[PDB]
Amino acid sequence: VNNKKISLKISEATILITKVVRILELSSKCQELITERKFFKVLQNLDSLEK
Amino acid sequence: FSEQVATQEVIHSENVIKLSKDLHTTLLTFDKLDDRLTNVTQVVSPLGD
Repeated sequence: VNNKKISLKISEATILITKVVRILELSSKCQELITERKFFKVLQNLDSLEK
Repeated sequence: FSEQVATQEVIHSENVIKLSKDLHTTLLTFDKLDDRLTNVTQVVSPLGD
């Protein structure tokens, strides 16, 4: 239970990291989809995101 | 923290301590074991005899 404790913070930490990663990517796609009636950084930042 | 190190303290300290005490008492048990075995086969000389 000290290894369930350390294991719990371990996999909690790693899943927190990957959750932060996908949060960043979907956050960037939200930054893409937010831009309406601009059409200029659309292909720039959006095509940067899809890269 | 010292819940986990309390498992190190009680579990490691008591495990090592009563490991030596219980295993040494088990060595006294093995002394009684070879005692009764020696008296056993020594009484079992009349079997072959």
